Amino acid sequence: TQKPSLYRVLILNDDYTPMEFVVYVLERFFNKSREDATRIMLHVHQNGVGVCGVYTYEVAETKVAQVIDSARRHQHPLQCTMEKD
Ligand SMILES: [Mg+2]
Repeated sequence: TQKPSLYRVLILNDDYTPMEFVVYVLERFFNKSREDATRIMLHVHQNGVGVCGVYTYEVAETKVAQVIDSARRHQHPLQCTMEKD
């Protein structure tokens, strides 16, 4: 049997990226509702890290890349990474 092997995408808190931009990232790249995006945004602000979604490895890599691309082009240092789920 092929067991599941999925990967969670994380964002890390920083003191520079605006809250509104994080909500945007979550809505756009992780299909979060405004409320759910706000929820995750606040969790990351308070606790340092949060889960954006869980995907197959290649899809997780794609989302991490899209977030970093978007963040840097918007002049924000937002860190996005992935880990085995
Ligand atoms: Mg697990």
